[PDB]
Amino acid sequence: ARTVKLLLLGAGESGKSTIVKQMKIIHQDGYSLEECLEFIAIIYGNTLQSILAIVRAMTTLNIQYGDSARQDDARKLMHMADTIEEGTMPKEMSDIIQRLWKDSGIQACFDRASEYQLNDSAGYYLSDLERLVTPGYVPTEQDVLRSRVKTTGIIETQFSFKDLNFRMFDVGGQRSERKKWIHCFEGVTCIIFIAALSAYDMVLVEDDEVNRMHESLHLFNSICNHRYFATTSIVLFLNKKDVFSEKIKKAHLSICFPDYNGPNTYEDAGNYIKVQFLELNMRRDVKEIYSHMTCATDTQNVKFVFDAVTDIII
Ligand SMILES: Nc1nc2c(ncn2[C@@H]2O[C@H](COP(=O)(O)OP(=O)(O)O)[C@@H](O)[C@H]2O)c(=O)[nH]1
Ligand SMILES: [Mg+2]
Repeated sequence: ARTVKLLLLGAGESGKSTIVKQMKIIHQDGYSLEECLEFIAIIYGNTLQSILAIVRAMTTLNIQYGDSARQDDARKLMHMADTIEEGTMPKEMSDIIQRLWKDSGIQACFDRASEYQLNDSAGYYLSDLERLVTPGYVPTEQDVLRSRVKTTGIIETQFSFKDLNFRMFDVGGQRSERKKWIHCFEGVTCIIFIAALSAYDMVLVEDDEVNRMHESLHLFNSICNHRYFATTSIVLFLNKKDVFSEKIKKAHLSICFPDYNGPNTYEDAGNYIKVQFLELNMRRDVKEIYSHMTCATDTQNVKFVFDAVTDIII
């Protein structure tokens, strides 16, 4: 059969690894019991880092607890975080986290997550902590999809679909991904560029002067117009449409694009962002780039979108 080398490109946290997990669920055979048990430590670490970030932001943003009794809980939490074996979640810690999560001050801070770059799965895990710490708990595929682990190795995802043999690789532009650049850009059949729609109101951890969507736009410009990819199929995934639909109700898109004069609705603000990316294609009138609004954690959405990508490839 024909071999298809497909690259998933995009800024950190855009959704590359999530699409890779979806390929395993959709085109391979999901996760076995033992593979799900693997994710418990990762999920606990993810959960602890999420609450610690919200707690530190209480100080940074100067928000006070709805209940002063929480201040001691926060202190004990920080202390335990330095004491527990990494990846564990003892009863005392989970009890403290649940009390903090319920606090109105903590919730006011959670609502201001954009201001401190909180990972998107924070609310997912934290609002369902009791299920995660029940003796007998086995991560569901959605739990696994929502997780984030630091993978230093090169992971090739191979699967057959529509009589094509896919060899898929997820690659970032950050320096730690350099070993992948030695060969990842050779003989690429298709590039799926992923950009988080919800990145529009966020700045970088280091450069508070640099907007994340602008960084993604900058990378797309570099890739899209590179001579290596003049005839490569390129598809744009405007990811995190679910987070975006909520964000759009509170932060105006003009925060990112001063020229934006629209009503800030999911559809119009979404199309405006799509245009900002697609207009960068200087090969546009010659080489067309399709785009899809995606929710990488939604298996049905990813299944449909990847099917369209495959028909494009064919
Ligand atoms: N709500 C929501 N979360 C998402 C979506 N796509 C990815 N995530 C989560 O966002 C985080 C960053 O995604 P990840 O795939 O690790 O990004 P990467 O650095 O590009 O590989 C993970 O915790 C994902 O579960 C999405 O469409 N919606
Ligand atoms: Mg990743």
